Amino acid sequence: QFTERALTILTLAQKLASDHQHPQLQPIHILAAFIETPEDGSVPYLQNLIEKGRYDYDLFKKVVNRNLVRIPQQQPAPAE
Amino acid sequence: ITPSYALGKVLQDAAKIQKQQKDSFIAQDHILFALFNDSSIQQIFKEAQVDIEAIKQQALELR
Amino acid sequence: ITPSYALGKVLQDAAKIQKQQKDSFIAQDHILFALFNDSSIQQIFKEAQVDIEAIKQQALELR
Repeated sequence: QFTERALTILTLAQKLASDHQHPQLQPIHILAAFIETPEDGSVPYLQNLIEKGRYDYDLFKKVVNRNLVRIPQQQPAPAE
Repeated sequence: ITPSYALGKVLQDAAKIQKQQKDSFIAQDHILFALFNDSSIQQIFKEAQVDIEAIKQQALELR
Repeated sequence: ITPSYALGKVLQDAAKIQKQQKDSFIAQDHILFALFNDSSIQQIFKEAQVDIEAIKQQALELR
């Protein structure tokens, strides 16, 4: 199965689907799970593969946000 | 020129909120709700204020 | 079987009241305001409750 570090991300991804009241979890929610909060040790966001790979993780977060706002619905009862 | 009819409405609505909330003086927060309700930043790059659930929870959590 | 549209709407409106009051949870009074807005007693001498702003004034007396 998954350990706690992976489960945190997975949990966040599902949470994010509900934070956006969406019926399903999409890759975008997981990418959003990767970038949750500015806690350096988070390899998914700050002390990451992205910076080492010469990319801007905040710009990527803007990309993720641009994609999150394109989620077709935020209807409460349909969520989860 | 003027405070505008638009805000005569927003601020009166803020006053209605004060009554709903049992607060004798108008809170800037109540203005934020009345204000936000009128406004709507409908850009594809939306900045429109997050709706009332997030707005209210955060308002209740103030200080 | 179901709460129907009838109570679905009432409970959803009760949530709108939370936004109005800065209440973290739906209150029984929110349910009543919403209930009062939609429900009435259909009799040959049909009656309905005073509007909810007047009712809220009464709600604010409790706690």
